[PDB]
Amino acid sequence: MENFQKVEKIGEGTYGVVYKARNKLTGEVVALKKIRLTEGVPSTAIREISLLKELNHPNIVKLLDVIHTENKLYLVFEFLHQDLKKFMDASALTGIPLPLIKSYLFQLLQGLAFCHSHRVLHRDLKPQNLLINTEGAIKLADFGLARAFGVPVRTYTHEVVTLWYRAPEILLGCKYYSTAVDIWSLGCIFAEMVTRRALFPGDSEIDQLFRIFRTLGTPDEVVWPGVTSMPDYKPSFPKWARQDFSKVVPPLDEDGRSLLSQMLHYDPNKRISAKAALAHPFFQDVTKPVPHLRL
Amino acid sequence: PDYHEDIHTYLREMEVKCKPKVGYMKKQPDITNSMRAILVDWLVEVGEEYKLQNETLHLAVNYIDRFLSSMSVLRGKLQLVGTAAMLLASKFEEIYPPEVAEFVYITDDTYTKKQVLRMEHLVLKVLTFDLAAPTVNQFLTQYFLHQQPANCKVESLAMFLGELSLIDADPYLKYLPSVIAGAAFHLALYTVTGQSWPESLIRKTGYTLESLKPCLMDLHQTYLKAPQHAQQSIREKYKNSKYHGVSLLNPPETLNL
Ligand SMILES: COc1cc(Nc2ncc3c(C)nc(-c4ccccc4)n3n2)cc(OC)c1OC
Repeated sequence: MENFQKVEKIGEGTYGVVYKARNKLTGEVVALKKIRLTEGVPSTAIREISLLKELNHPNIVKLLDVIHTENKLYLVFEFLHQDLKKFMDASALTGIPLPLIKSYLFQLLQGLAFCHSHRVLHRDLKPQNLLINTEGAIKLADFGLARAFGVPVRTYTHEVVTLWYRAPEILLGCKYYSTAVDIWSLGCIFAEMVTRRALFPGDSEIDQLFRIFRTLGTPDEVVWPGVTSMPDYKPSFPKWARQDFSKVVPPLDEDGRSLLSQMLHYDPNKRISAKAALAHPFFQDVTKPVPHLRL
Repeated sequence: PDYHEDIHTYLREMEVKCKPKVGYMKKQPDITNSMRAILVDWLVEVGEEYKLQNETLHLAVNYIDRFLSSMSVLRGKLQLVGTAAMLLASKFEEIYPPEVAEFVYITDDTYTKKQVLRMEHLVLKVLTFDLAAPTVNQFLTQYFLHQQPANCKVESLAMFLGELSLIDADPYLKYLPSVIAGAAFHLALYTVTGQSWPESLIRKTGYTLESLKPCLMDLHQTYLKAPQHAQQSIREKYKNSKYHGVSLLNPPETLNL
């Protein structure tokens, strides 16, 4: 641990405070994740290390080392330049070019596809969990709420995902999580890149739900079999009509809208998988454009 | 839906690596298979006491067997190993894991809180944070997606059998988790519905009914002798109405393979 000189703080997140740091000996620039150490090693950290050690992929941030000492636990990570959320904010006026959106989504979908076919659920995909570099790459990060689904994963009664990017199944109280929840998140982010505004920005749990209903139409038995039997469904739910996608995501072409509705499909059983999404007509001309990063 | 066939291939590869040394107990000078049985049985009680998932119990054993594969442990400290493994397994698997104070408690205050946490630290070191281990239970739930159609008595029996394999290191270390699961699933499917290891699963796993025989012969033995076995926590567990009282079902006298 005496090898690394701490350079600066770069934000807190789930497990704990994160620093940019340099390897005094190799020169390699890393991201240090510090943990103070008394209920033992934190559940989130045990899960993050354990699962990331397995997930070696270009679009998943690499866990480079784990330093185990007396009173402190450090997780060494590869370093990226900023989060997608901050890049979106810098783009606000100009906008993210459609080719770069396509490139980012393609890459994220590869990362997610890798995660899923290795029985790992991310469960917390949001623009501040996705990391980019100057070379046009994007990678999944913060696996503190990640879970192995060799056996199906039971849902928390008090849910700890972001509200805005939460799938409707979770909000309606279904027993198990699903790969489909991660697809939903990317869908919401995909639309947000396109529109410069968040797709469903809810105040509360019920506000979030209704916002999903106002845009995509209130689900019923024809659309999503078993909807009304779910624990948190209420008969007195307002019945909205589905809205024309060309008024939801205007700058997207037919393919873009085609993929997006499949990513936001109501039934988690019939929602497009990451694997399938990669083969969608939308990515037929995908390239790897370079972003313009500020500061 | 789509990731399933990839997950089987990946889990199949991962059980070869996360496998303990077969005859590790003979290299353990102070402990024997007997004492391990007692510990594992105790962990089942611990599991039922705190209503922890069966997967947690499975992991805990995997950790114990791996830790004991490379660390010499005197008998008086075996439980401290077992208690740390459980705590770690709970942390990996349970949504809200039991507090450390709780684990310290159920040891009849044999060890202090400090002792358990320093052990947890050491178990992590020895296993090198590789906790995402593939279990018999993991394979069973994946296999269940091949019933035509699903039967909870079939499931509950397979689970019971697979759980029983955790107690006896002899002979069950000879078999990969996926093989035990194959045996358990066939035996349950045969006792309950009368059916056999399905064609679709032969193609998926590669295991012919023939190949599962050496494992089936052993498992069937444990099932038949289960009422007389020295460790009873599991049979008690599974005579519950939740698990359809399957531990009370009579095993078939011959598997006729
Ligand atoms: C998140 O915003 C910036 C990220 C990074 N780089 C970076 N690289 C790797 C990394 C990992 C494994 N985990 C985190 C993280 C940190 C805090 C909150 C959430 C996640 N990061 N961050 C660098 C910045 O300054 C250079 C940023 O501020 C713009």
